[PDB]
Amino acid sequence: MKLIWSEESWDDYLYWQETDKRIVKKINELIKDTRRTPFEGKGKPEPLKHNLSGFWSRRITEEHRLVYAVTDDSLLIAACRYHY
Amino acid sequence: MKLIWSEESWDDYLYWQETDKRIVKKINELIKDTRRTPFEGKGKPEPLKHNLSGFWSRRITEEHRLVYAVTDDSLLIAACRYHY
Amino acid sequence: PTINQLVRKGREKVRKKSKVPALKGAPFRRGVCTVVRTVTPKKPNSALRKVAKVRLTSGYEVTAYIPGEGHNLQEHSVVLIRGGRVKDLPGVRYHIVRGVYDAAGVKDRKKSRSKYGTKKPKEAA
Amino acid sequence: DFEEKMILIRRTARMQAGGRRFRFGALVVVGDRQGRVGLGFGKAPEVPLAVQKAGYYARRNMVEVPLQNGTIPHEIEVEFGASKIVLKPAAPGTGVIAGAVPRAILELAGVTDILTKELGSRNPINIAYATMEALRQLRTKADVERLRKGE
Amino acid sequence: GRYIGPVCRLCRREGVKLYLKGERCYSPKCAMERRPYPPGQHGQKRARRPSDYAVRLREKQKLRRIYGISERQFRNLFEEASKKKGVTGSVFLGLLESRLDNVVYRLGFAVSRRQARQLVRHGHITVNGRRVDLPSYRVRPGDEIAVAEKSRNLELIRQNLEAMKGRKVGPWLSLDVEGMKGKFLRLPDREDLALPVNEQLVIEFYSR
RNA sequence: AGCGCCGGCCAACUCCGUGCCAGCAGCCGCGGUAAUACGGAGGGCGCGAGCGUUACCCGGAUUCACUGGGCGUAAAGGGC
RNA sequence: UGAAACUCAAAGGAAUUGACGGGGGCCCGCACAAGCGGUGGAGCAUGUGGUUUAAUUCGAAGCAACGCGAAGAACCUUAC
RNA sequence: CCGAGGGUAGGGCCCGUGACUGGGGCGAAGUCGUAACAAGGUAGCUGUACCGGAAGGUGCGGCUGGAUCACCUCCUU
RNA sequence: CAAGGAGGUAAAAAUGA
Ligand code: SF4
Ligand SMILES: [Mg+2]
Ligand SMILES: [Mg+2]
Ligand SMILES: [Mg+2]
Ligand SMILES: [Mg+2]
Ligand SMILES: [Mg+2]
Ligand SMILES: [Mg+2]
Ligand SMILES: [Mg+2]
Ligand SMILES: [Mg+2]
Ligand SMILES: [Mg+2]
Ligand SMILES: [Mg+2]
Ligand SMILES: [Mg+2]
Ligand SMILES: [Mg+2]
Ligand SMILES: [Mg+2]
Ligand SMILES: [Mg+2]
Ligand SMILES: [Mg+2]
Ligand SMILES: [Mg+2]
Ligand SMILES: [Mg+2]
Ligand SMILES: [Mg+2]
Ligand SMILES: [Mg+2]
Ligand SMILES: [Mg+2]
Ligand SMILES: [Mg+2]
Ligand SMILES: [Mg+2]
Ligand SMILES: [Mg+2]
Ligand SMILES: [Mg+2]
Ligand SMILES: [Mg+2]
Ligand SMILES: [Mg+2]
Ligand SMILES: [Mg+2]
Ligand SMILES: [Mg+2]
Repeated sequence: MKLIWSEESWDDYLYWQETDKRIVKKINELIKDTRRTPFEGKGKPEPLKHNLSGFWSRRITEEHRLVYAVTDDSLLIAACRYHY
Repeated sequence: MKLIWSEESWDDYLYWQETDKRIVKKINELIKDTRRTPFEGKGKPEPLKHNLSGFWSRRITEEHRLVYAVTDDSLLIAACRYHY
Repeated sequence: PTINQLVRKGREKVRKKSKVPALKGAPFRRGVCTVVRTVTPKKPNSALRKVAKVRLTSGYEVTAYIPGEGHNLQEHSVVLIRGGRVKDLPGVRYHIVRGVYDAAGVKDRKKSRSKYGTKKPKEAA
Repeated sequence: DFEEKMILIRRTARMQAGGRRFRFGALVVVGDRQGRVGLGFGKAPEVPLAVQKAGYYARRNMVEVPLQNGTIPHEIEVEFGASKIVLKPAAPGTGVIAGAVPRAILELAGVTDILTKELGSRNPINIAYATMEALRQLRTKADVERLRKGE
Repeated sequence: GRYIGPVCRLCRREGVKLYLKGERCYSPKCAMERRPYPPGQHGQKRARRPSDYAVRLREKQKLRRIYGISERQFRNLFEEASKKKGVTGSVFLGLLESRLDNVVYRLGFAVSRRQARQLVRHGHITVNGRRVDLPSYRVRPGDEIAVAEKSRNLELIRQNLEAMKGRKVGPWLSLDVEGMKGKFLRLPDREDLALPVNEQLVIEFYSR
């Protein structure tokens, strides 16, 4: 499975490094579990509705969310900061 | 465009993250120059042959380089460390 | 009701039903594992709980929880089924006792190690 | 002079636009361990005020307890709403066999040994009122013939 | 066996002196004059009000550790006293006081009940002429508890007897300091001994 | 000399590590940066040649009510 | 007539305090209606979003963020 | 003669299993609509019948577990 | 002077992150 970073995603991933590193380790933990079972596992994976429709979200913290999308061979990340 | 990591790609990008500080952000400004000027710029931009069918490389330390290929609005990363 | 009505029909007694049919009225029962995996919990909880499908002696093939941190269980592991439900996982009505046939005890535990089957460590004491 | 024991202190809630606006209620029981027990229910916005208000109400609301050597003269059972209480006299040397609320009421009244049982609803407020009206209904052999005299 | 280990911690936890060592107890080094607070890291934190269960547990544990007895022999004496004619608590203390090691402590052959238990176990104590090396022997009225004729010339036994020379024993006991003997006259009533335990709370403790 | 426990029921509290992970769990539930509830340690409580767990019976359960329950609206008056 | 497996830690009754109603009774405010002058269209100023950039420092986000922190960014300020 | 048992044929009850199929419950903030709770914007619920992707809609009768809380149409100053 | 029983009802407007 390929990893695709958006620029909104990549700037926030590099914002999490330099500031709060336990969050980049949680993000790495969620991506590692998403890599085996994409709709099952850690961080409460639920399907999104009304605007993210077609995306999934894993909660990194109690505020921040990991919004992703998945195909047969790829894993694009929409965000890794804020509450949508 | 966007960042695309392979499977060895990010895991060993995660190896440098768990191992050393200057490596990963030096890696990241190479990513930053590579998104603006895809074929020229910092740390040894070169297309190579016979191994690589249309793929490019860049320097971190002369032991480890940065192999990548660029398409329409995409940035695939093939490797994060040393040659072969 | 009236007294005549209790002479006629009488009273019904409670009819208790077992929460553990696979043990078949036994405290423990030996079984061989067949699928060892991680499942995820129910309503307000999140983890990767380790369970194992065990086909055991009474012809039943049930799922049981692996308690503790880390285990040595695979598809051909002999285990003893203890008994006891897991609230957050569906269908898991049993537990695996550690420190038995192929289910070794948890390593590096020192507080409550009669449970989880760990021996007594002796660091000059 | 009077030993006062608190038993139930709860936090209630009152809704208005903005959130909950709380108030605490305190049920206390007072006694002298020599035949006199009283119980009060005071509610104030905070507990020290609540227990002070409850103690003030508890010494107003008091009762006769006709103790006989260690216990009640006869067994009594009174229903207060859905809450019901059993009192049974016991021989000397058994102890106060009661729950949380009739234990605090009966030992502050002076009872040495008694047999009780809480039936129906076991809400501490109405069980306490039930024990108090049960302690109020206890009669001795003196009162029995003084009423059956006819005069 | 019985409780072996630190003993000041037991009295410090119950908050009352239980006199479980002997001369160190009436000493100023008693540690309940020094530190009258429960043991542990949280000893000088402020006492949260105990429950009704804590009250009954504390007084039962207190009475049990005064006599230094295990909890099945304690509870077996308890239902021995309950399935028994008379007042359950007063009977209970009468059966507890009828233990041989307790009669040896009370007669002043020992400084402590634990020393008394050792002296009985080691056969230095004789009951009615014969040896009884069992600290749970229920002594019945009229029995003469003495010291063995092999153990009469013992440095510890005599020093405690010369320390008991002049002090009075209880009304249910007799003592002949010169003869190294004593008699269990009667069962102690509850006015005779005034230990700091409310007998009623331990009755209603075991009444679950 | 060991075993269980130290959020409440239920006697017994602090620090560190972890961080909706690893895990606990009988119920309510705890864990997404100070967690007395996870893991360890110190300290404490309960028992002690034992201490816990599982399976089953009775109890609490006046939740089959003879002692000792109910049926307008909570389950319950039969359509007459 | 009339179950069971399985599942849930509740499902419920009356009553209280609120909130809400395309429920009602009474009553206010440039709230509507009556009336004047505007914005949205043009050019320019200033702030914001977006995009670009080595860097376009950061914050404010319906009313109640958007010439708002700036009641003074040529190097100073200034954190990029 | 009876007779253990064996063989043949026909029934009754119970159990395991079966391509497929029907509803149930759980993991569930997937998709579609707005049925009910406020006269929930057509008062609601019900028995029955028909129809409709779906809640549901409608016919007949019933119930209050709803409504005379304003002008105005039929009878009183 | 004072009330009760009767009867004609809002519209077209859905959703929740
Ligand atoms: S009285 Fe004796 S046992 Fe109690 S604390 Fe003092 S020395 Fe220790
Ligand atoms: Mg959780
Ligand atoms: Mg009744
Ligand atoms: Mg406690
Ligand atoms: Mg534990
Ligand atoms: Mg911490
Ligand atoms: Mg616990
Ligand atoms: Mg033994
Ligand atoms: Mg069990
Ligand atoms: Mg019964
Ligand atoms: Mg009956
Ligand atoms: Mg009932
Ligand atoms: Mg109903
Ligand atoms: Mg009903
Ligand atoms: Mg009828
Ligand atoms: Mg019929
Ligand atoms: Mg049928
Ligand atoms: Mg106008
Ligand atoms: Mg304009
Ligand atoms: Mg300015
Ligand atoms: Mg035959
Ligand atoms: Mg509707
Ligand atoms: Mg209509
Ligand atoms: Mg409607
Ligand atoms: Mg119909
Ligand atoms: Mg139609
Ligand atoms: Mg109709
Ligand atoms: Mg009808
Ligand atoms: Mg519409």
